[PDB]
Amino acid sequence: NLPTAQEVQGLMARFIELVDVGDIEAIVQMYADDATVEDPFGQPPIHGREQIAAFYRQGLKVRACLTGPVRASHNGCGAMPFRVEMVPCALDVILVMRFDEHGRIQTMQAYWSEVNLSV
Amino acid sequence: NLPTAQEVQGLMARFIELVDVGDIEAIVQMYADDATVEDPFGQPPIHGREQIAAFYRQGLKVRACLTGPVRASHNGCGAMPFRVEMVPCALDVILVMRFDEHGRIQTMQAYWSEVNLSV
Repeated sequence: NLPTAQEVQGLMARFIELVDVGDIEAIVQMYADDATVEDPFGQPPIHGREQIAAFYRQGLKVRACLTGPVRASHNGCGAMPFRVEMVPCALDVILVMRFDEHGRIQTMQAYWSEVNLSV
Repeated sequence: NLPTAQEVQGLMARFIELVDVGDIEAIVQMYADDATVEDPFGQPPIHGREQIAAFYRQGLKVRACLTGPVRASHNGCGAMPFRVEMVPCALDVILVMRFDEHGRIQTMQAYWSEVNLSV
């Protein structure tokens, strides 16, 4: 059901793993069929697995890793810091995710902008 | 006015500084007079400087520091990872803040729970 704190840490860390290897399909499957995503938060929310899949396929020679432990709540929520290394540029990002009673991402917000870009 | 990305990084980092030295008053002043706070996110939102002041005075022998750079958006939003060290326990936390046109925290959400506790 709704992921407990420990379960959030697990799903979210796994997410970074998926993004890291670039397994698009596995990514999309982690999301609820109608999940929404704002990455970067504020411009603009995409909806559903088809658009999410297009988004990730669009983004993924890319590597990502946790730069801190996953922070989790008890109401199916979580946040985590991580970094993606593309091109020789690097991007620090923090994601906030809300899971549903099925353990799948309902919403995800990515926080970052040029100020978190390096190279 | 509304803090630009760079300005968010500055205000938020400063916030950690304030929490670190324990300057309660300075903390409260960073918040808007009617700001709300959920720390930990989900149990339950407090409102206004009087309650916020009581909250911080309640929480603050305490030290805190950034464990990663501040992630900022362009719509007055931001998130940052940090750690607080009390008792010999440690707590990893991620905060998300929204600032107003006056550069003061309108809302703040703290993400963490026992799973982020150490000692």
